[PDB]
Amino acid sequence: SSVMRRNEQLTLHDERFEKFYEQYSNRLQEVLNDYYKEKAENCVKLNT
Amino acid sequence: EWMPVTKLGRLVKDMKIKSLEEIYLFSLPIKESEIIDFFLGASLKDEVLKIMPVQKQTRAGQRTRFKAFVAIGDYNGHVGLGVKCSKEVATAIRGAIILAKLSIVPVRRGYWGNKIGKPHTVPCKVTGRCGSVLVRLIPAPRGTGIVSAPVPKKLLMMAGIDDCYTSARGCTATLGNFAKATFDAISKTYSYLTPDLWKETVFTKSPYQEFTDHLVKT
Amino acid sequence: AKKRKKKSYTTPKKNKHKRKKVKLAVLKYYRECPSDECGAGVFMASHFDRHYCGKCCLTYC
Amino acid sequence: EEYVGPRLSRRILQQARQQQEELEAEPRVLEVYRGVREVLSKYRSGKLPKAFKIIPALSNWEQILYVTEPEAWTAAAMYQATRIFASNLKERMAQRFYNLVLLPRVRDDVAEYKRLNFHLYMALKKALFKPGAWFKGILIPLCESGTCTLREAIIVGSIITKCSIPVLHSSAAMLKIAEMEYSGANSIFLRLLLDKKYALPYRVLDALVFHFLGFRTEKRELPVLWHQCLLTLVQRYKADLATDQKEALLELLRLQPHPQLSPEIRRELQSAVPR
RNA sequence: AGUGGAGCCUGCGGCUUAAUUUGACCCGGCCCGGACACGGACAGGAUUGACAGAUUGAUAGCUCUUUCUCGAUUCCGUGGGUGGUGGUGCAUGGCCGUUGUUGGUGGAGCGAUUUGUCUGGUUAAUUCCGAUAACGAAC
Ligand SMILES: [Zn+2]
Repeated sequence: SSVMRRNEQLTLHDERFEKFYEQYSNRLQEVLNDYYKEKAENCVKLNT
Repeated sequence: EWMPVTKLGRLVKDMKIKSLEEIYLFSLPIKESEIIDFFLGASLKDEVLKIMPVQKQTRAGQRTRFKAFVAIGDYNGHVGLGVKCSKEVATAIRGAIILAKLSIVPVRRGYWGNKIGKPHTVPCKVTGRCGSVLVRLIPAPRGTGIVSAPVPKKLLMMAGIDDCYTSARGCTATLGNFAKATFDAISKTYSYLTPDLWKETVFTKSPYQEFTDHLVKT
Repeated sequence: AKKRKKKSYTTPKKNKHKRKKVKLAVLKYYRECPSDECGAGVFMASHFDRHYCGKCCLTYC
Repeated sequence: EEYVGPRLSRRILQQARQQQEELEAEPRVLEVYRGVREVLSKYRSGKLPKAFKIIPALSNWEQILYVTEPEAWTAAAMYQATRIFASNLKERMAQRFYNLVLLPRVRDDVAEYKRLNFHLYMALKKALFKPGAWFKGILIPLCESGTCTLREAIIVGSIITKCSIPVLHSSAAMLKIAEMEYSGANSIFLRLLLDKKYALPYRVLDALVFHFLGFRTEKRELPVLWHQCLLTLVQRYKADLATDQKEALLELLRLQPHPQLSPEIRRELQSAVPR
């Protein structure tokens, strides 16, 4: 904190500083099988 | 740091030789500039007359060097004139300053009419000659100033001459000849014999013979 | 130096696509996602056949 | 010739030994993440595998990320990863990603190519889509490092000038800049934050005045960037300077003058209305 | 022994070509392209992200159905005596480590210039032996 200060005429906001300096499964298997399906689907070699 | 080589320099480095005039009395060569730095010092002003760049013919072609004409002079006393050609302008200027300092001659100053006060003008009309350039100095009254061309104007003001009428003949446009001619005239100021200098000379012992015992130790 | 003329050559770039604006879409909410983090708050969007998530993209039938 | 040589004599001795001897005789997710690791090493465009897009939803995301080898990624892949991590909240996680992956790449290639790539420029803009993780993650760490150069300063500050910043976040960044020890690149960021011309919290103004007044007794010669930062401060915020601070700034100008910029600052300070 | 003659290959000119990149090129197509000021819209959402299916030469959530979430991190026009992740020229400074050519001094000439840097022998050589108004040096 410094010495000389705002003197007069109002404060609109107080400002929040104590958050800056004071700072310092099934779904994955489904995504896996979707990935394997798409990786097999770039060339299928079977469909007629 | 100055370490003298000549005997005259070794005497000047000590307090054996008191004035420059003693060295002028026995007509001895001054072969170190540090003697002139010792005796005159801060009195010595130096004025660059001219720098001309020149082209030396080399086996590689032509390459540039510089030629500096420098007049050095203690006012109310002494001057010298030096010319040096060298590779850069700064080294040419300091070389010409040294080579002008090694040529310092005294000038005799006299009176125009009545002998009241200090001498101000040349004692008698003198003449200096260099390669078709002829420069004549004529005594002038007090307050008349140096009436001359700018290059001898500088050299005569540096000599401590206050006032002089001048006359120049020949190719005065070549500057080294013109400067050397006016330097010759102001040397012939003391080479001239007047009735003031008619008493028989007494011969005082030379510094080489006066201080032989001091030069034994070196 | 020598200055250039700065040719004009107007080419209209005003026709650029913007996605459609749906106004006051909070009418139609009142399926809930039973997820690990986005439960009880997020509404679970409907196709013609199947409802898809808008935060975690889970797969159903 | 008097000596045989190495190789021929080696063959001769082996031959003689042989002749003497013969006369004497008579889990599974690891493979997926490794595969998409080779994919991201050569990515140019197009859609990413869905295994890459569910990384911020994972619990052990860091181990997956070291498997994906972010230091070997390409610029388009890093831009899309920045977009993915900015899309899925968790400001601490985004801050740690910017600390670990993004800013090391930017510091590495600005020092190498002397200019920033297009994709990484849009990557810092997309990282600025979440500003709190940016300020605590890249800007304040870059300023706290002390090794930030001028070109990094100009690039990142230009990214700051392009975007509209929240006033509270901008003010906190300005205060953390102001209390920090001086570096030559620091005044560039401070100036580009003052160019935003937001309403300024007064404690930040006091810190700025104290910082510039802490430059009062310094014998170090200052660059023109410091003078221009001070000129911006005076030009935009002369209305809320106290007379004590005003005279202190004039004293600072008297002690640390510039032939060109200092009279202009004196003109702006002498023509200022308060409140 | 060849090459230069012959078939093939390669380079450089030349010729064709949309391009035949150069002492990266061609044909199409999507995307967006600054701050600041002014005028609009935004909390009666600004905008991001988005699974499926249809598209055009492309698995374009950078478009349509699905508009679901994301809570300002704003985007739409009007703007230039405006420009900055620009280009270029000038000026000056930071990081390791040390304390055959021509000068200097002397001799010659007003000077440009000269002598040094040379009769003879010798060497690749102002090298060397040595003669000498020159003597001593650095690269
Ligand atoms: Zn979804």
